[PDB]
Amino acid sequence: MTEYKLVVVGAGGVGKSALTIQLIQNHFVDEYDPTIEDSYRKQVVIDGETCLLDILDTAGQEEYSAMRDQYMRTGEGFLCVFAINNTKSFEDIHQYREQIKRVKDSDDVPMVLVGNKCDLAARTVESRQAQDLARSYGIPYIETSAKTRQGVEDAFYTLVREIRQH
Ligand SMILES: Nc1nc2c(ncn2[C@@H]2O[C@H](COP(=O)(O)OP(=O)(O)NP(=O)(O)O)[C@@H](O)[C@H]2O)c(=O)[nH]1
Ligand SMILES: [Ca+2]
Ligand SMILES: [Ca+2]
Ligand SMILES: [Mg+2]
Ligand SMILES: [Mg+2]
Repeated sequence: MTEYKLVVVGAGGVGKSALTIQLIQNHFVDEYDPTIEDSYRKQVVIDGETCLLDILDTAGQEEYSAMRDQYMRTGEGFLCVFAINNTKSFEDIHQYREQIKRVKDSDDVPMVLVGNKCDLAARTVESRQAQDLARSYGIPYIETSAKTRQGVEDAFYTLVREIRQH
């Protein structure tokens, strides 16, 4: 019936769960409960097509990342998330993309680079820097706030649109 399997990856605390929950459930999770591996499913219309989104929300914490690779293996597209006030999370993106390519055994995997927490003012990653990283990967860069919902739908729907280009 047209199902897209989306996987959200990135460092601990960047807002993977908050983004996914904002998308699927329309509220902001203020507290920080580290994730192991969670999944969500939602039927949505995207560009006139009724489809099923299966979204896997993965662990960013090393301690909780036990079998992440096995969950990533099934994904059709990946949201690579960093936080714009967390320079290390941005620098980590390289490692997530490499892990994705490893598990998919391919150098051509649909992805979108996401800079989250754009509502926050302690920015240490400038838009241009992230744009350049995404350009080097040949993927879109989109900024989001799980708190205000800005860009949230756009990031996930953009990933669906990347998968359709595959
Ligand atoms: N201001 C603001 N806070 C955010 C945003 N997204 C997430 N947060 C906050 O950041 C914290 C971590 O969010 P969370 O979604 O749990 O991060 P995670 O990437 O899923 N963590 P983990 O990898 O451990 O599962 C929470 O306190 C959450 O409210 C955002 O866009 N803006
Ligand atoms: Ca809340
Ligand atoms: Ca492999
Ligand atoms: Mg989480
Ligand atoms: Mg700088």
